[PDB]
Amino acid sequence: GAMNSSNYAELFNNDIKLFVDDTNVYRVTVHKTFEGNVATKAINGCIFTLNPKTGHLFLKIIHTSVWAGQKRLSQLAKWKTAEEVSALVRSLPKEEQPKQIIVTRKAMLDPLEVHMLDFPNIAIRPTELRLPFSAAMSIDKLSDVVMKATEPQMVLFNIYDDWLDRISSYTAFSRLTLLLRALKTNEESAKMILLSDPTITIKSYHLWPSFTDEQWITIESQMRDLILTEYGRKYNV
Amino acid sequence: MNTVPFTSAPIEVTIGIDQYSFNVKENQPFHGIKDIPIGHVHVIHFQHADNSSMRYGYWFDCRMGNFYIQYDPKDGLYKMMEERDGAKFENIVHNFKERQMMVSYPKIDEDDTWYNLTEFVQMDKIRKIVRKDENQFSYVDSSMTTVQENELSDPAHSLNYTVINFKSREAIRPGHEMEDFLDKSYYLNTVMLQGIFKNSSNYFGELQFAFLNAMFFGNYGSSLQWHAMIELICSSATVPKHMLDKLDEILYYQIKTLPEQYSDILLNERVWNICLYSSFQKNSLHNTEKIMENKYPELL
Ligand SMILES: CCN(CCO)C(=O)c1ccc(Cl)cc1Cl
Ligand SMILES: CCN(CCO)C(=O)c1ccc(Cl)cc1Cl
Repeated sequence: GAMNSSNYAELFNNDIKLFVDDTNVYRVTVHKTFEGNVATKAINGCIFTLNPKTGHLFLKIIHTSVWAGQKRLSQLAKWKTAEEVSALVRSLPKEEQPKQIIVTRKAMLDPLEVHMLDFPNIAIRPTELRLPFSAAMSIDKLSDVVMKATEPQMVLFNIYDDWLDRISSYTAFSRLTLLLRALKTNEESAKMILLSDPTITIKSYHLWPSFTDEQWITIESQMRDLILTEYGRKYNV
Repeated sequence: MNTVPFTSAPIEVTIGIDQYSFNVKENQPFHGIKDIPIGHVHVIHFQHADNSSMRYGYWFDCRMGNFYIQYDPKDGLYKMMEERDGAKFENIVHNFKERQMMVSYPKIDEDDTWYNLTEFVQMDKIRKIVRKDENQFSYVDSSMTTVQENELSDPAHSLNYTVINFKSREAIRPGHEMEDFLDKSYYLNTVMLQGIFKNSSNYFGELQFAFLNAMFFGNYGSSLQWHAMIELICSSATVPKHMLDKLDEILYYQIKTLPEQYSDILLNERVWNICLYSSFQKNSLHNTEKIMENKYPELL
Protein backbone atom coordinates (compact mmCIF):
# COMPACT_ATOMS: atom_id res chain seq x y z
CA GLY A 1 0.00 0.00 0.00
CA ALA A 2 0.82 3.70 0.00
CA MET A 3 3.47 5.04 2.34
CA ASN A 4 2.35 7.85 4.64
CA SER A 5 2.77 9.53 8.05
CA SER A 6 1.27 6.45 9.66
CA ASN A 7 3.72 3.76 8.49
CA TYR A 8 6.71 6.13 8.35
CA ALA A 9 9.01 3.95 10.47
CA GLU A 10 8.92 0.96 8.11
CA LEU A 11 11.58 2.78 6.10
CA PHE A 12 14.14 2.09 8.81
CA ASN A 13 13.48 -1.56 9.52
CA ASN A 14 15.81 -4.21 8.09
CA ASP A 15 13.90 -4.88 4.85
CA ILE A 16 15.98 -3.46 2.00
CA LYS A 17 14.06 -0.74 0.20
CA LEU A 18 14.69 2.08 -2.22
CA PHE A 19 13.12 5.40 -2.96
CA VAL A 20 13.04 6.41 -6.59
CA ASP A 21 12.55 10.05 -7.55
CA ASP A 22 12.23 10.96 -11.24
CA THR A 23 11.76 14.75 -11.06
CA ASN A 24 15.23 15.60 -12.42
CA VAL A 25 15.37 12.89 -15.12
CA TYR A 26 14.23 15.12 -17.99
CA ARG A 27 15.31 18.77 -17.64
CA VAL A 28 14.88 21.61 -20.13
CA THR A 29 15.71 25.27 -20.58
CA VAL A 30 12.88 26.92 -22.51
CA HIS A 31 13.95 29.65 -24.95
CA LYS A 32 12.85 31.64 -28.02
CA THR A 33 13.62 30.79 -31.64
CA PHE A 34 14.68 33.53 -34.04
CA GLU A 35 11.11 33.40 -35.41
CA GLY A 36 9.81 34.31 -31.94
CA ASN A 37 8.58 30.79 -31.18
CA VAL A 38 9.58 28.71 -28.15
CA ALA A 39 11.76 25.59 -28.16
CA THR A 40 13.22 23.52 -25.34
CA LYS A 41 16.86 22.52 -24.98
CA ALA A 42 17.49 19.51 -22.74
CA ILE A 43 20.34 19.35 -20.21
CA ASN A 44 21.73 16.36 -18.40
CA GLY A 45 19.56 14.80 -15.78
CA CYS A 46 19.57 12.28 -12.85
CA ILE A 47 17.47 9.46 -11.49
CA PHE A 48 17.62 9.85 -7.65
CA THR A 49 17.51 6.33 -6.18
CA LEU A 50 18.08 6.26 -2.40
CA ASN A 51 18.36 3.60 0.33
CA PRO A 52 16.83 5.53 3.24
CA LYS A 53 18.40 3.19 5.90
CA THR A 54 21.98 3.19 4.65
CA GLY A 55 22.06 6.52 2.82
CA HIS A 56 23.46 4.86 -0.30
CA LEU A 57 22.51 6.92 -3.38
CA PHE A 58 22.61 5.37 -6.84
CA LEU A 59 22.78 8.53 -8.96
CA LYS A 60 22.00 7.46 -12.51
CA ILE A 61 22.98 10.28 -14.89
CA ILE A 62 20.71 10.72 -17.87
CA HIS A 63 22.64 12.20 -20.78
CA THR A 64 20.77 14.47 -23.17
CA SER A 65 21.64 12.06 -26.01
CA VAL A 66 19.03 9.62 -24.63
CA TRP A 67 16.27 11.94 -25.89
CA ALA A 68 17.60 12.52 -29.44
CA GLY A 69 14.86 11.90 -32.00
CA GLN A 70 12.29 10.87 -29.40
CA LYS A 71 8.71 12.12 -29.09
CA ARG A 72 6.68 12.81 -25.91
CA LEU A 73 9.75 13.19 -23.76
CA SER A 74 7.94 13.75 -20.45
CA GLN A 75 6.25 10.36 -20.92
CA LEU A 76 9.46 8.78 -22.15
CA ALA A 77 11.30 10.01 -19.01
CA LYS A 78 9.13 7.77 -16.77
CA TRP A 79 9.80 4.62 -18.90
CA LYS A 80 13.54 5.34 -19.02
CA THR A 81 13.52 5.84 -15.21
CA ALA A 82 11.86 2.45 -14.80
CA GLU A 83 14.15 0.76 -17.31
CA GLU A 84 17.19 2.06 -15.49
CA VAL A 85 15.87 1.12 -12.02
CA SER A 86 15.14 -2.45 -13.10
CA ALA A 87 18.66 -2.66 -14.59
CA LEU A 88 20.08 -1.57 -11.20
CA VAL A 89 18.07 -4.24 -9.35
CA ARG A 90 19.09 -6.79 -12.01
CA SER A 91 22.76 -5.95 -11.48
CA LEU A 92 22.68 -6.44 -7.75
CA PRO A 93 23.23 -9.75 -5.94
CA LYS A 94 19.93 -11.29 -4.98
CA GLU A 95 20.45 -10.67 -1.22
CA GLU A 96 21.05 -6.98 -2.04
CA GLN A 97 17.92 -6.52 -4.09
CA PRO A 98 15.23 -4.40 -2.46
CA LYS A 99 12.05 -5.92 -1.13
CA GLN A 100 10.19 -2.66 -1.88
CA ILE A 101 10.63 0.31 -4.15
CA ILE A 102 8.78 3.51 -3.27
CA VAL A 103 8.17 5.95 -6.14
CA THR A 104 7.78 9.55 -5.12
CA ARG A 105 5.28 10.25 -7.91
CA LYS A 106 2.30 8.08 -8.82
CA ALA A 107 2.92 8.32 -12.55
CA MET A 108 5.89 6.01 -12.04
CA LEU A 109 3.88 3.06 -10.69
CA ASP A 110 2.86 1.49 -14.01
CA PRO A 111 6.17 2.01 -15.84
CA LEU A 112 8.13 0.40 -13.02
CA GLU A 113 5.67 -2.42 -12.42
CA VAL A 114 5.92 -3.27 -16.08
CA HIS A 115 9.71 -3.22 -16.07
CA MET A 116 9.85 -5.25 -12.87
CA LEU A 117 7.59 -8.07 -13.99
CA ASP A 118 10.62 -10.36 -13.58
CA PHE A 119 10.54 -9.56 -9.83
CA PRO A 120 7.04 -10.34 -8.47
CA ASN A 121 8.28 -10.42 -4.86
CA ILE A 122 9.38 -6.77 -5.14
CA ALA A 123 6.58 -4.49 -4.02
CA ILE A 124 6.23 -1.21 -5.93
CA ARG A 125 4.57 1.50 -3.79
CA PRO A 126 3.43 5.11 -3.90
CA THR A 127 3.64 7.58 -1.05
CA GLU A 128 1.39 10.30 0.36
CA LEU A 129 4.38 12.35 1.52
CA ARG A 130 5.57 15.51 -0.26
CA LEU A 131 9.25 14.56 -0.19
CA PRO A 132 11.84 17.18 -1.29
CA PHE A 133 14.10 15.03 -3.49
CA SER A 134 13.69 17.36 -6.47
CA ALA A 135 16.07 19.62 -4.53
CA ALA A 136 18.94 17.10 -4.90
CA MET A 137 20.32 19.20 -7.76
CA SER A 138 20.78 22.07 -5.33
CA ILE A 139 23.58 19.96 -3.79
CA ASP A 140 26.68 21.29 -5.55
CA LYS A 141 28.64 18.07 -5.93
CA LEU A 142 25.60 16.20 -7.34
CA SER A 143 24.73 19.02 -9.74
CA ASP A 144 28.37 19.21 -10.91
CA VAL A 145 28.79 15.53 -11.81
CA VAL A 146 25.43 15.59 -13.65
CA MET A 147 26.28 18.71 -15.66
CA LYS A 148 29.81 17.62 -16.60
CA ALA A 149 28.94 14.04 -17.65
CA THR A 150 29.62 13.15 -21.27
CA GLU A 151 27.98 9.74 -21.48
CA PRO A 152 25.53 7.72 -19.42
CA GLN A 153 27.16 7.24 -16.04
CA MET A 154 26.12 5.73 -12.66
CA VAL A 155 27.71 7.50 -9.68
CA LEU A 156 27.47 6.23 -6.10
CA PHE A 157 27.30 8.47 -3.06
CA ASN A 158 26.40 8.29 0.57
CA ILE A 159 23.97 11.15 1.03
CA TYR A 160 24.46 10.93 4.80
CA ASP A 161 28.28 11.41 4.74
CA ASP A 162 29.49 9.80 7.99
CA TRP A 163 26.41 10.79 10.06
CA LEU A 164 25.42 7.22 10.90
CA ASP A 165 28.62 6.90 12.96
CA ARG A 166 26.79 9.06 15.50
CA ILE A 167 23.02 9.01 14.80
CA SER A 168 20.29 6.62 13.70
CA SER A 169 18.87 6.26 10.21
CA TYR A 170 15.64 7.81 11.24
CA THR A 171 17.44 10.91 12.50
CA ALA A 172 19.69 11.01 9.44
CA PHE A 173 16.70 10.84 7.10
CA SER A 174 15.08 13.60 9.09
CA ARG A 175 18.13 15.85 8.79
CA LEU A 176 18.31 15.10 5.06
CA THR A 177 14.64 15.91 4.45
CA LEU A 178 15.04 19.07 6.46
CA LEU A 179 18.03 20.16 4.40
CA LEU A 180 16.38 19.37 1.08
CA ARG A 181 13.08 20.94 2.06
CA ALA A 182 14.95 24.15 2.95
CA LEU A 183 16.97 24.10 -0.22
CA LYS A 184 13.69 23.71 -2.10
CA THR A 185 11.99 26.64 -0.38
CA ASN A 186 14.80 29.20 -0.68
CA GLU A 187 17.99 27.77 -2.13
CA GLU A 188 20.00 30.95 -1.62
CA SER A 189 19.18 31.24 2.08
CA ALA A 190 19.56 27.50 2.70
CA LYS A 191 22.97 27.62 1.02
CA MET A 192 23.98 30.77 2.91
CA ILE A 193 23.24 28.98 6.21
CA LEU A 194 25.34 25.94 5.41
CA LEU A 195 28.47 28.02 4.65
CA SER A 196 28.29 31.10 6.91
CA ASP A 197 31.33 29.75 8.79
CA PRO A 198 34.25 29.43 6.34
CA THR A 199 36.05 27.17 8.83
CA ILE A 200 33.50 24.31 8.60
CA THR A 201 34.66 22.52 5.47
CA ILE A 202 33.12 19.83 3.26
CA LYS A 203 35.34 16.77 3.09
CA SER A 204 36.37 15.72 -0.38
CA TYR A 205 34.47 12.43 0.09
CA HIS A 206 31.36 14.16 1.59
CA LEU A 207 28.48 16.25 0.30
CA TRP A 208 27.74 18.37 3.37
CA PRO A 209 29.91 20.27 5.88
CA SER A 210 31.63 18.52 8.80
CA PHE A 211 29.46 20.00 11.56
CA THR A 212 29.83 18.93 15.15
CA ASP A 213 26.68 17.68 16.88
CA GLU A 214 26.18 21.12 18.48
CA GLN A 215 26.52 22.84 15.14
CA TRP A 216 24.01 20.47 13.54
CA ILE A 217 21.41 21.51 16.14
CA THR A 218 22.10 25.18 15.43
CA ILE A 219 21.98 24.46 11.69
CA GLU A 220 18.85 22.32 11.94
CA SER A 221 17.09 25.08 13.91
CA GLN A 222 18.15 27.65 11.33
CA MET A 223 16.70 25.51 8.54
CA ARG A 224 13.42 25.19 10.47
CA ASP A 225 13.16 28.96 10.88
CA LEU A 226 13.79 29.47 7.14
CA ILE A 227 11.05 27.00 6.19
CA LEU A 228 8.56 28.69 8.56
CA THR A 229 9.54 32.19 7.46
CA GLU A 230 9.30 31.48 3.72
CA TYR A 231 5.79 30.22 4.51
CA GLY A 232 4.84 33.60 5.97
CA ARG A 233 6.39 35.57 3.11
CA LYS A 234 4.37 33.37 0.75
CA TYR A 235 1.08 33.19 2.68
CA ASN A 236 1.47 36.45 4.66
CA VAL A 237 1.03 35.14 8.24
CA MET B 1 -38.68 -25.12 -35.48
CA ASN B 2 -37.54 -26.77 -32.14
CA THR B 3 -39.07 -26.98 -28.65
CA VAL B 4 -37.85 -26.92 -24.93
CA PRO B 5 -40.71 -28.68 -23.12
CA PHE B 6 -41.34 -28.59 -19.33
CA THR B 7 -42.46 -31.36 -16.87
CA SER B 8 -44.49 -28.68 -15.14
CA ALA B 9 -43.81 -25.39 -13.31
CA PRO B 10 -44.31 -26.20 -9.59
CA ILE B 11 -42.78 -22.99 -8.18
CA GLU B 12 -43.50 -19.40 -9.18
CA VAL B 13 -40.66 -18.41 -11.51
CA THR B 14 -39.63 -15.86 -14.07
CA ILE B 15 -38.38 -17.65 -17.20
CA GLY B 16 -36.17 -15.84 -19.66
CA ILE B 17 -35.25 -17.13 -23.13
CA ASP B 18 -32.49 -15.02 -24.88
CA GLN B 19 -33.46 -11.24 -24.58
CA TYR B 20 -37.06 -12.06 -23.40
CA SER B 21 -38.49 -12.68 -19.87
CA PHE B 22 -42.00 -13.81 -18.66
CA ASN B 23 -43.76 -14.99 -15.49
CA VAL B 24 -45.24 -18.41 -14.56
CA LYS B 25 -47.38 -18.78 -11.40
CA GLU B 26 -47.12 -21.64 -8.92
CA ASN B 27 -48.73 -24.67 -10.60
CA GLN B 28 -50.11 -22.73 -13.52
CA PRO B 29 -50.35 -25.21 -16.43
CA PHE B 30 -47.06 -24.44 -18.18
CA HIS B 31 -45.24 -26.93 -20.40
CA GLY B 32 -42.46 -24.91 -22.00
CA ILE B 33 -41.41 -22.86 -25.11
CA LYS B 34 -42.01 -23.91 -28.80
CA ASP B 35 -41.06 -22.36 -32.21
CA ILE B 36 -37.43 -21.64 -31.10
CA PRO B 37 -35.47 -20.47 -34.23
CA ILE B 38 -32.97 -23.26 -35.28
CA GLY B 39 -29.36 -22.26 -36.10
CA HIS B 40 -28.36 -20.19 -33.05
CA VAL B 41 -27.29 -20.96 -29.53
CA HIS B 42 -29.99 -20.16 -26.97
CA VAL B 43 -30.17 -19.45 -23.23
CA ILE B 44 -33.07 -20.41 -21.00
CA HIS B 45 -32.89 -19.02 -17.46
CA PHE B 46 -34.73 -18.71 -14.21
CA GLN B 47 -35.30 -16.33 -11.35
CA HIS B 48 -37.45 -17.79 -8.57
CA ALA B 49 -40.20 -15.50 -7.29
CA ASP B 50 -39.00 -16.03 -3.69
CA ASN B 51 -35.17 -15.92 -3.85
CA SER B 52 -34.06 -13.35 -6.42
CA SER B 53 -30.60 -14.45 -5.31
CA MET B 54 -29.16 -16.80 -7.93
CA ARG B 55 -30.27 -16.24 -11.47
CA TYR B 56 -29.36 -19.53 -13.21
CA GLY B 57 -29.83 -20.92 -16.75
CA TYR B 58 -28.66 -23.25 -19.50
CA TRP B 59 -26.94 -22.53 -22.81
CA PHE B 60 -27.95 -24.97 -25.50
CA ASP B 61 -28.29 -25.75 -29.21
CA CYS B 62 -31.34 -27.68 -30.38
CA ARG B 63 -29.34 -29.21 -33.21
CA MET B 64 -27.31 -31.11 -30.62
CA GLY B 65 -30.25 -32.96 -29.08
CA ASN B 66 -33.69 -33.00 -27.50
CA PHE B 67 -33.64 -31.00 -24.17
CA TYR B 68 -36.41 -30.58 -21.56
CA ILE B 69 -36.87 -28.81 -18.23
CA GLN B 70 -37.79 -30.68 -15.00
CA TYR B 71 -38.09 -28.99 -11.54
CA ASP B 72 -36.05 -31.01 -9.00
CA PRO B 73 -37.67 -30.74 -5.54
CA LYS B 74 -34.49 -32.01 -3.82
CA ASP B 75 -32.03 -29.55 -5.41
CA GLY B 76 -34.65 -26.85 -5.80
CA LEU B 77 -34.10 -25.66 -9.34
CA TYR B 78 -35.38 -26.18 -12.87
CA LYS B 79 -32.88 -28.58 -14.43
CA MET B 80 -32.15 -29.08 -18.12
CA MET B 81 -32.11 -32.72 -19.19
CA GLU B 82 -31.68 -34.74 -22.37
CA GLU B 83 -34.30 -37.27 -23.67
CA ARG B 84 -32.23 -39.88 -25.62
CA ASP B 85 -35.52 -41.50 -26.81
CA GLY B 86 -36.06 -39.21 -29.84
CA ALA B 87 -39.23 -41.11 -30.75
CA LYS B 88 -40.86 -40.54 -27.30
CA PHE B 89 -39.85 -36.78 -27.10
CA GLU B 90 -41.32 -36.16 -30.56
CA ASN B 91 -44.58 -37.72 -29.27
CA ILE B 92 -45.13 -35.55 -26.08
CA VAL B 93 -44.12 -32.30 -27.97
CA HIS B 94 -47.40 -33.01 -29.95
CA ASN B 95 -49.76 -33.29 -26.88
CA PHE B 96 -47.98 -30.19 -25.61
CA LYS B 97 -48.62 -28.51 -29.03
CA GLU B 98 -52.25 -29.81 -29.24
CA ARG B 99 -53.37 -28.88 -25.72
CA GLN B 100 -51.70 -25.47 -26.44
CA MET B 101 -49.85 -25.46 -23.12
CA MET B 102 -46.67 -24.09 -24.68
CA VAL B 103 -46.04 -20.40 -25.34
CA SER B 104 -44.69 -19.48 -28.82
CA TYR B 105 -41.14 -17.98 -29.00
CA PRO B 106 -41.98 -14.73 -30.87
CA LYS B 107 -40.49 -15.28 -34.36
CA ILE B 108 -40.62 -11.48 -35.11
CA ASP B 109 -39.83 -10.66 -38.85
CA GLU B 110 -38.36 -7.18 -37.99
CA ASP B 111 -35.55 -8.26 -35.62
CA ASP B 112 -32.13 -9.59 -35.80
CA THR B 113 -31.17 -8.77 -32.07
CA TRP B 114 -30.53 -12.43 -31.01
CA TYR B 115 -28.67 -13.30 -34.27
CA ASN B 116 -26.56 -10.22 -33.78
CA LEU B 117 -25.95 -10.77 -30.07
CA THR B 118 -24.78 -14.34 -30.78
CA GLU B 119 -23.28 -14.08 -34.30
CA PHE B 120 -19.94 -15.70 -33.27
CA VAL B 121 -21.07 -17.73 -30.21
CA GLN B 122 -20.81 -21.50 -30.74
CA MET B 123 -21.86 -24.27 -28.38
CA ASP B 124 -18.51 -25.99 -28.86
CA LYS B 125 -16.67 -23.00 -27.41
CA ILE B 126 -19.17 -22.38 -24.59
CA ARG B 127 -18.61 -25.95 -23.41
CA LYS B 128 -14.84 -25.33 -23.18
CA ILE B 129 -15.53 -22.33 -20.93
CA VAL B 130 -18.17 -24.09 -18.82
CA ARG B 131 -16.64 -27.52 -18.34
CA LYS B 132 -19.19 -30.30 -17.90
CA ASP B 133 -19.00 -32.72 -20.77
CA GLU B 134 -21.54 -35.35 -19.75
CA ASN B 135 -24.21 -32.83 -20.85
CA GLN B 136 -24.66 -31.25 -24.28
CA PHE B 137 -25.91 -28.03 -22.64
CA SER B 138 -24.04 -25.65 -20.31
CA TYR B 139 -25.16 -24.41 -16.88
CA VAL B 140 -24.30 -20.90 -15.65
CA ASP B 141 -25.33 -18.75 -12.70
CA SER B 142 -24.90 -15.43 -10.89
CA SER B 143 -22.30 -16.67 -8.50
CA MET B 144 -19.88 -18.68 -10.65
CA THR B 145 -16.38 -17.21 -10.68
CA THR B 146 -13.79 -17.08 -13.42
CA VAL B 147 -10.46 -18.88 -13.69
CA GLN B 148 -8.72 -15.51 -13.34
CA GLU B 149 -10.87 -14.59 -10.30
CA ASN B 150 -9.95 -17.85 -8.53
CA GLU B 151 -6.28 -16.93 -8.97
CA LEU B 152 -6.49 -13.71 -6.93
CA SER B 153 -12.54 -22.16 -4.33
CA ASP B 154 -14.10 -24.85 -6.52
CA PRO B 155 -12.68 -24.99 -10.08
CA ALA B 156 -15.21 -27.40 -11.59
CA HIS B 157 -17.81 -24.61 -11.30
CA SER B 158 -15.43 -22.21 -13.07
CA LEU B 159 -15.94 -19.96 -16.09
CA ASN B 160 -12.69 -20.81 -17.94
CA TYR B 161 -12.47 -17.58 -19.91
CA THR B 162 -9.21 -16.69 -21.60
CA VAL B 163 -6.94 -14.90 -19.16
CA ILE B 164 -6.13 -11.33 -20.22
CA ASN B 165 -3.68 -9.38 -18.02
CA PHE B 166 -2.13 -6.19 -19.32
CA LYS B 167 0.73 -6.17 -16.76
CA SER B 168 1.95 -9.70 -17.39
CA ARG B 169 4.84 -11.24 -19.26
CA GLU B 170 2.48 -12.70 -21.86
CA ALA B 171 1.39 -9.15 -22.65
CA ILE B 172 4.76 -7.39 -22.59
CA ARG B 173 7.78 -8.30 -24.68
CA PRO B 174 11.12 -7.76 -22.90
CA GLY B 175 12.69 -4.65 -24.43
CA HIS B 176 9.39 -3.28 -25.78
CA GLU B 177 8.09 -2.51 -22.27
CA MET B 178 6.86 0.97 -23.04
CA GLU B 179 5.83 0.05 -26.60
CA ASP B 180 3.70 -2.99 -25.86
CA PHE B 181 2.03 -1.40 -22.82
CA LEU B 182 0.88 1.77 -24.64
CA ASP B 183 0.13 -0.08 -27.92
CA LYS B 184 -1.17 -3.59 -27.24
CA SER B 185 -1.13 -4.71 -30.91
CA TYR B 186 1.43 -7.45 -30.19
CA TYR B 187 -0.70 -8.89 -27.40
CA LEU B 188 -3.96 -8.74 -29.38
CA ASN B 189 -2.70 -9.70 -32.79
CA THR B 190 0.14 -12.09 -32.08
CA VAL B 191 -0.61 -13.53 -28.63
CA MET B 192 -4.37 -13.69 -28.73
CA LEU B 193 -5.60 -13.70 -32.31
CA GLN B 194 -2.87 -15.80 -33.97
CA GLY B 195 -1.83 -17.59 -30.77
CA ILE B 196 -4.81 -18.42 -28.57
CA PHE B 197 -8.06 -17.83 -30.44
CA LYS B 198 -6.64 -18.54 -33.94
CA ASN B 199 -9.15 -16.19 -35.65
CA SER B 200 -11.28 -13.15 -34.75
CA SER B 201 -14.57 -15.06 -34.76
CA ASN B 202 -13.45 -17.20 -31.78
CA TYR B 203 -12.37 -14.01 -29.98
CA PHE B 204 -15.61 -12.30 -30.82
CA GLY B 205 -17.53 -15.35 -29.65
CA GLU B 206 -15.97 -15.24 -26.18
CA LEU B 207 -16.59 -11.50 -25.95
CA GLN B 208 -20.23 -11.95 -26.86
CA PHE B 209 -20.68 -14.89 -24.49
CA ALA B 210 -19.06 -12.91 -21.71
CA PHE B 211 -21.40 -9.94 -22.23
CA LEU B 212 -24.47 -12.20 -22.25
CA ASN B 213 -23.50 -13.94 -19.01
CA ALA B 214 -22.98 -10.50 -17.40
CA MET B 215 -26.42 -9.23 -18.48
CA PHE B 216 -28.77 -12.26 -17.93
CA PHE B 217 -27.04 -13.52 -14.73
CA GLY B 218 -25.20 -10.44 -13.50
CA ASN B 219 -22.09 -12.58 -13.48
CA TYR B 220 -19.50 -10.08 -12.28
CA GLY B 221 -16.54 -12.08 -13.61
CA SER B 222 -18.03 -12.21 -17.12
CA SER B 223 -18.50 -8.44 -17.21
CA LEU B 224 -14.83 -8.07 -16.33
CA GLN B 225 -13.95 -10.43 -19.22
CA TRP B 226 -16.18 -8.48 -21.65
CA HIS B 227 -14.65 -5.13 -20.69
CA ALA B 228 -11.13 -6.57 -20.88
CA MET B 229 -11.55 -8.00 -24.38
CA ILE B 230 -12.99 -4.67 -25.51
CA GLU B 231 -10.20 -2.67 -23.92
CA LEU B 232 -7.49 -4.76 -25.62
CA ILE B 233 -8.87 -4.05 -29.10
CA CYS B 234 -9.32 -0.36 -28.36
CA SER B 235 -5.80 -0.12 -26.89
CA SER B 236 -4.16 -1.56 -30.02
CA ALA B 237 -3.04 0.86 -32.75
CA THR B 238 -3.11 -1.93 -35.37
CA VAL B 239 -6.36 -3.89 -35.79
CA PRO B 240 -7.59 -5.70 -38.93
CA LYS B 241 -9.99 -3.21 -40.49
CA HIS B 242 -12.58 -6.00 -40.68
CA MET B 243 -12.45 -6.56 -36.95
CA LEU B 244 -13.02 -2.87 -36.20
CA ASP B 245 -16.14 -2.58 -38.25
CA LYS B 246 -17.54 -5.82 -36.89
CA LEU B 247 -16.73 -4.73 -33.31
CA ASP B 248 -18.72 -1.54 -33.79
CA GLU B 249 -21.77 -3.65 -34.72
CA ILE B 250 -21.26 -6.09 -31.82
CA LEU B 251 -21.06 -3.41 -29.17
CA TYR B 252 -23.90 -1.47 -30.77
CA TYR B 253 -26.35 -4.31 -30.15
CA GLN B 254 -24.99 -5.10 -26.67
CA ILE B 255 -25.61 -1.52 -25.56
CA LYS B 256 -28.93 -1.50 -27.39
CA THR B 257 -30.11 -4.63 -25.55
CA LEU B 258 -28.85 -3.66 -22.08
CA PRO B 259 -31.57 -2.79 -19.53
CA GLU B 260 -31.55 0.97 -19.06
CA GLN B 261 -31.70 0.50 -15.29
CA TYR B 262 -28.70 -1.89 -15.19
CA SER B 263 -26.07 0.43 -16.68
CA ASP B 264 -24.55 1.41 -13.32
CA ILE B 265 -23.00 -1.96 -12.37
CA LEU B 266 -22.42 -3.63 -15.73
CA LEU B 267 -20.72 -0.73 -17.59
CA ASN B 268 -17.18 0.37 -16.71
CA GLU B 269 -16.80 4.14 -16.86
CA ARG B 270 -13.03 3.94 -17.36
CA VAL B 271 -13.02 1.42 -20.16
CA TRP B 272 -15.66 3.12 -22.31
CA ASN B 273 -14.50 6.74 -21.93
CA ILE B 274 -11.09 5.41 -22.90
CA CYS B 275 -12.34 3.30 -25.82
CA LEU B 276 -14.61 6.04 -27.15
CA TYR B 277 -12.56 9.19 -26.50
CA SER B 278 -8.87 8.51 -25.72
CA SER B 279 -7.76 5.28 -27.42
CA PHE B 280 -6.44 4.47 -30.88
CA GLN B 281 -9.91 3.40 -32.06
CA LYS B 282 -11.90 6.37 -30.69
CA ASN B 283 -12.84 7.22 -34.28
CA SER B 284 -13.57 3.63 -35.33
CA LEU B 285 -16.78 3.01 -33.28
CA HIS B 286 -19.28 5.39 -34.81
CA ASN B 287 -22.47 3.43 -34.17
CA THR B 288 -21.40 2.40 -30.69
CA GLU B 289 -20.35 5.97 -29.86
CA LYS B 290 -23.62 7.43 -31.18
CA ILE B 291 -25.88 5.10 -29.26
CA MET B 292 -23.92 5.52 -26.01
CA GLU B 293 -24.34 9.32 -26.06
CA ASN B 294 -28.08 9.36 -26.81
CA LYS B 295 -28.77 6.72 -24.14
CA TYR B 296 -26.16 6.94 -21.39
CA PRO B 297 -24.46 10.38 -21.59
CA GLU B 298 -24.50 10.38 -17.78
CA LEU B 299 -21.65 7.86 -17.54
CA LEU B 300 -19.38 10.06 -19.71
C1 LIG C 1 -40.15 -40.63 -16.82
C2 LIG C 1 -39.66 -40.03 -18.13
N1 LIG C 1 -40.03 -38.61 -18.27
C3 LIG C 1 -39.53 -37.71 -17.23
C4 LIG C 1 -38.34 -38.44 -16.51
O1 LIG C 1 -38.66 -38.98 -15.29
C5 LIG C 1 -40.88 -38.22 -19.30
O2 LIG C 1 -41.34 -39.09 -19.99
C6 LIG C 1 -41.28 -36.83 -19.58
C7 LIG C 1 -42.39 -36.26 -19.08
C8 LIG C 1 -42.68 -34.95 -19.43
C9 LIG C 1 -41.78 -34.22 -20.33
CL1 LIG C 1 -41.87 -32.52 -20.55
C10 LIG C 1 -40.70 -34.84 -20.85
C11 LIG C 1 -40.47 -36.12 -20.44
CL2 LIG C 1 -39.10 -36.94 -20.88
C1 LIG D 1 -42.53 -10.23 -25.74
C2 LIG D 1 -43.63 -11.22 -25.44
N1 LIG D 1 -43.81 -11.42 -24.00
C3 LIG D 1 -44.00 -10.25 -23.14
C4 LIG D 1 -42.69 -10.20 -22.27
O1 LIG D 1 -42.79 -9.44 -21.09
C5 LIG D 1 -43.66 -12.61 -23.32
O2 LIG D 1 -44.05 -12.71 -22.18
C6 LIG D 1 -43.11 -13.79 -23.95
C7 LIG D 1 -41.80 -13.83 -24.33
C8 LIG D 1 -41.25 -14.99 -24.78
C9 LIG D 1 -42.03 -16.08 -24.85
CL1 LIG D 1 -41.30 -17.47 -25.36
C10 LIG D 1 -43.37 -16.08 -24.50
C11 LIG D 1 -43.89 -14.87 -24.03
CL2 LIG D 1 -45.47 -14.70 -23.42
